[PDB]
Amino acid sequence: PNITGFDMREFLRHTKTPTYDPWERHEAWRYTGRFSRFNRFKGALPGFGIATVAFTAYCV
Amino acid sequence: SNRQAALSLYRRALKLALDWTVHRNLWRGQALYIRSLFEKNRNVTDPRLQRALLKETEKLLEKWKHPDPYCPPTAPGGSKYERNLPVPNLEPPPPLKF
Amino acid sequence: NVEEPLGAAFYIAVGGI
Amino acid sequence: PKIPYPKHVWSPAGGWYAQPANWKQNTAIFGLVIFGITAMVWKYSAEHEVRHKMPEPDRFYPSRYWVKQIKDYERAQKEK
Amino acid sequence: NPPRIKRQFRDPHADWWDKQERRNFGEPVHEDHDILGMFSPYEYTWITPGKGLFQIGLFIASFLGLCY
Amino acid sequence: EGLQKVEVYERIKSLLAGFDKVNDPNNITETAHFANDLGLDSLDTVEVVMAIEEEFSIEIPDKDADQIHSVDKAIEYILRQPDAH
Amino acid sequence: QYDPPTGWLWGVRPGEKYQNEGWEGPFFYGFWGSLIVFAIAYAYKPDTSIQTWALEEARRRLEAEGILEDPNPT
Amino acid sequence: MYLSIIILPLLGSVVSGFFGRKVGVSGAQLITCSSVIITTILSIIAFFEVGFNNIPVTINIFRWIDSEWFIINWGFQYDSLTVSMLIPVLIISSLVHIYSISYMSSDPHNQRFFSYLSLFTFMMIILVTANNYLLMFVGWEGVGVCSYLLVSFWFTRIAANQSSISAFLTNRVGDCFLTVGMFAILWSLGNLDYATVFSLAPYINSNVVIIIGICLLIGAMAKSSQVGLHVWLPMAMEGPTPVSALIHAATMVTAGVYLLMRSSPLIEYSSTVLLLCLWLGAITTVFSSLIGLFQQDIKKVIAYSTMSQLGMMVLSIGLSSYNIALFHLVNHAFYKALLFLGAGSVIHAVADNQDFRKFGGLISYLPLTYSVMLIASLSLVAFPFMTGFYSKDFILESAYGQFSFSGVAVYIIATIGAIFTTLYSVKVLYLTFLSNPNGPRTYYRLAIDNFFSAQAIKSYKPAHEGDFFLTLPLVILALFSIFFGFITKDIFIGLGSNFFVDNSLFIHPIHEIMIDTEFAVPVLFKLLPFIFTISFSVIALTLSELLSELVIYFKFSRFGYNIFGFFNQRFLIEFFYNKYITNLILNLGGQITKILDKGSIELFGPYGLERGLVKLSKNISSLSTSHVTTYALYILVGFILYLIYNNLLLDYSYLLLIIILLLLLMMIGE
Amino acid sequence: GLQHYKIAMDPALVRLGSMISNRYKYFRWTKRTALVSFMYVVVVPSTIGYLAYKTDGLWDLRAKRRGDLISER
Ligand SMILES: *P(=O)(O)OCC(C)(C)[C@H](O)C(=O)NCCC(=O)NCCSC(=O)CCCCCCCCCCCCC
Repeated sequence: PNITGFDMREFLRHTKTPTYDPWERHEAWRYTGRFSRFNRFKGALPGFGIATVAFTAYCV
Repeated sequence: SNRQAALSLYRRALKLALDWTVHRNLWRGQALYIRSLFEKNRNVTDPRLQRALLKETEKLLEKWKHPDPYCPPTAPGGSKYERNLPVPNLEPPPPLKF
Repeated sequence: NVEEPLGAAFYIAVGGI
Repeated sequence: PKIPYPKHVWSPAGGWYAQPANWKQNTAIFGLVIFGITAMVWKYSAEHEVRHKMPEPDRFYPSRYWVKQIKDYERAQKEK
Repeated sequence: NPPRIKRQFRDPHADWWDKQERRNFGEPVHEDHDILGMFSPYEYTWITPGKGLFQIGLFIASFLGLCY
Repeated sequence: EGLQKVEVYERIKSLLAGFDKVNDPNNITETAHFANDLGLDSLDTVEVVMAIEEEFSIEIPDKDADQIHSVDKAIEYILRQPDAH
Repeated sequence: QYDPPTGWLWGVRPGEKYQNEGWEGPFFYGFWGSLIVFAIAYAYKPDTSIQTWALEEARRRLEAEGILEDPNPT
Repeated sequence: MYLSIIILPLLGSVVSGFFGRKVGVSGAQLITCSSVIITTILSIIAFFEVGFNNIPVTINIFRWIDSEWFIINWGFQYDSLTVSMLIPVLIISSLVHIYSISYMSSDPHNQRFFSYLSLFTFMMIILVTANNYLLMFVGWEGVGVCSYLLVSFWFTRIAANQSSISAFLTNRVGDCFLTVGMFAILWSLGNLDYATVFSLAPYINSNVVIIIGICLLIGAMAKSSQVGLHVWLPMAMEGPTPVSALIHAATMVTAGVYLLMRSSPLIEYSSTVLLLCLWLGAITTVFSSLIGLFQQDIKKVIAYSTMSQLGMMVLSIGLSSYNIALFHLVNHAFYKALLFLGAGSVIHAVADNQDFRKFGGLISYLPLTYSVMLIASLSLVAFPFMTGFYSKDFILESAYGQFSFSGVAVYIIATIGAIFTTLYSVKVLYLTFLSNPNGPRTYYRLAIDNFFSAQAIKSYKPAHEGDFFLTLPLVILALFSIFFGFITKDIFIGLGSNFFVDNSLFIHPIHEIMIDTEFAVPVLFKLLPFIFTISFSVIALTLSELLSELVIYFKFSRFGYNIFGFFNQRFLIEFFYNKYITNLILNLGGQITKILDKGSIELFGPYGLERGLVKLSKNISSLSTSHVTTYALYILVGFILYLIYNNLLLDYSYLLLIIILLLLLMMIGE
Repeated sequence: GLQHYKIAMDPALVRLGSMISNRYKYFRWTKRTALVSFMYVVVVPSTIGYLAYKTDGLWDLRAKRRGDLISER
């Protein structure tokens, strides 16, 4: 292919979180409780939870 | 020669990948493939193919060049570059009759 | 600390109007 | 921070971070001018506002108190 | 006449007498200096204009295909 | 109001402290040469620069990316440019 | 904060004042003075434009038709 | 009163700009904002008086041009359309004026700034309140100069300079066609007062309707950025965000839309212009929605959303449904303003960064900012029962209600554009808010964790929200973006509404589609955009933060690489503009001023005559050797030739030719 | 005759102005250059003039109603 070893499939295969890496400790803070997947979506719809409670009260 | 420029390719190689992949945890493992790729050509010494190796990689950087790479705002190509520029000459004009 | 005078231009425009 | 700039450059809009110590009374002085000629405009506007359909007396109508084209009409209509 | 090149391609971080222009103090100048500087129409460089007509035509053909 | 000496020294310290490829976190000082003092090589140095500018929100040109080879020069280089956030 | 406004109008420094070159008296009292006075006279200058004369005739011209009911019947 | 809402915004601006030295930064703000607020309050009164009670009001101050049949007045007419136009203009201008108080407390020149936005406000009232087309052109060019003056507000930005040129020059390209069209109106009718063009329009020649209608169609493209005359708008966003909110989101770019609505009594008598109003509207609807998807700037993405909603506005004009156009018009303005204003507080939170590649999180950091932008986006994507729902969605049913080939054809085009509308709508929401952080530590490093020993006082700056002046407009627009659509649905849309009964928007019964919009359309098509909106969003939610792999796989494929680059770079249109339009102009000028002017024109002229006449006379001087025998021979030769000429009865042409031949062998050297 | 402010006169800029000023002296007639002079001085104005002549008096919008033609010739 090329004089330098460069495979598209192998280049794209390594597109994932690596098991070992010298950089989690500098990048660990992002994947914590402050920015966890559950906490990020905790307020995706801010007033949706409160509104439904009032909505059911209006129906009854 | 053949050393200062070699690092420059790696300087932009992982930087170019990050500007294509916004989620940089994908980019995080992306650099290791880039890193190990550099490590394979460790003790290459003869400039005859070493110069040609740098020419070949520069071709694929252009082949993968981003439509618009990231730049910080206070930088050439940034948003805030040369925004509020002070006057180059702070001293008052001299006495002239105009 | 310094103060800006109304200035002759203000009176000319207002006076003209 | 604050960008350095020349102190000799006279601007009509003020300069770099311009504010006089008397920014209030001068603002008041100018504010009277805007009001003064606004009603001056309002007078001429109230005098030349021409219409063709008259409003019902019941309906809310802020211009019934200053404009001429209907104030005379309203008192003319108040004759029977 | 020096090579006719926009100053868009000159290094922004290089030492320049006039950084805002990316020009050295006594640097020689093209006879098109007036329209080869930084305040000139930006020269986009994504692709060769020969390919550009082909790529846009595919979208046009797609528009015609959907209309049919 | 701007970036200070203590502002940059400790803030940059938390960056390379996460390295698993340095000799030890206790070997970094004000004048820690990237190669002689703590364990880094010719290719890791630019990888650090990629980190520095990313977390300093600036650019490091290739011309000035080569004189930078020690943490001491990092302190003086950044304080030179007030473009730092 | 907000800096006090400064600048040297006409380039005259705070220590000194503006010095006349002699054009000012002719330009403000003569050139600008005459035009302003001329402006006063024009508001009194009688209207002698072809529009004004033709309005009146055309106003009479339509009055011998349905349009433009005449104030005074003949 | 009605002439006052024209004067006040002018008065604030001159004091702000010409006496801003003598009122200071805070005085310039207080004067101009109050002037806008006062003008705002009277504008809503006129809406309650002009429209609800159906009284249009006329003001004729004095004449502007008076030449034979041509009597253009500085005259103003309020009717149902202009009071509706003046609501979004005046509500948003005030809010942007307040929004800028917080925005630009650090910018030095802050009182030249507040005058331009109040000078913009003045000329937008002039545009919509005119009696006639020519006075409209004052507000037309006036907002164009106000936009240049604001795009290049940071005039040390070269980028702002080129952007300002593009905005100024592109709008002139449309203003040529608008001016030529008004020449056609003056030629074929003898005037251009609105009462005179529209009363007579149902009787003028068909072909003059197209030629006039076409010209104003090109003029609409430049202001309301369309498929060809748009290059000026996306990079008009080089100005401060307050500018983009008032001017480049809600007011200035609907000037062309307003012209098409205002001229409806005229343009309604030729289906041709309406046909191009339709197709061009969908083509620009899909051309823009695609571009924004691939944009790494929040300002430039939301700029491209402005063109897409603008595109659907023109589509309804071609639908011969101007009441929907006005309804969608105002409704788009309110929430779209908030979308830029919401982005503006985002830019202030970070160190004025604009790239999505370094945006993320900020959910806890900007709770209010996220809440409003979601509210605005939902109305933007036409989420059911919102301000944008009635206005944006009705279009498609109106497009489909006209049971013709073109109407159904653009329904697909509009829907696929609406599909991509969802995609960037969540892309802004996801990357900035609903995703992992992608910036540096300083954007998110709170004070809860110590992380600092001697720098606890400073260095935190963890992207907090703005102050009262920055958040108050957000809340005010937030209410409108929720409820304002439903409240006024009968006011504009209704079914048999008699709001427009002073012939302000003329509609012809021959192409009525209002009844078919509600009845004949199948139920599936009515709710179809709702199906696509809720569906196509979750794929984006699935493709990011759930998989985040398919998008990367699609990027790096050779087929997928170019489709990203092609759409990112704006369909290469500016490439085709700079190289083959403006660089061509810059080289024709180069050919003329080098080859011709300082060239052949001089050589076949002064310099050439100079050079040759000098040589010709040196040669005749060469015969003057001052030797008497040579001179006698010259005398005898002339004596001979005069005898030859005379008694031979030579034709005079030989003598002329002999002289030319001698003069031009004397020209030859040696 | 008066003196002005002090300016960093750039010889490259100074000499570029000299050539633009004096370019008129070096023009020559070539196969290319006569074609450029011929297109822009002769052909192009002849094209406009031909069209102006061929469409003169042809149209008039003044008060042409429905059912009548713009053209007059
Ligand atoms: P230290 O490590 O500084 O010492 C460096 C030395 C002196 C050893 C030089 O590296 C050297 O002399 N080595 C031999 C010659 C050389 O330069 N080798 C380095 C590798 S060149 C190579 O392998 C070519 C490809 C490099 C990788 C390019 C990647 C580009 C981006 C790919 C992705 C694009 C889409 C995201």
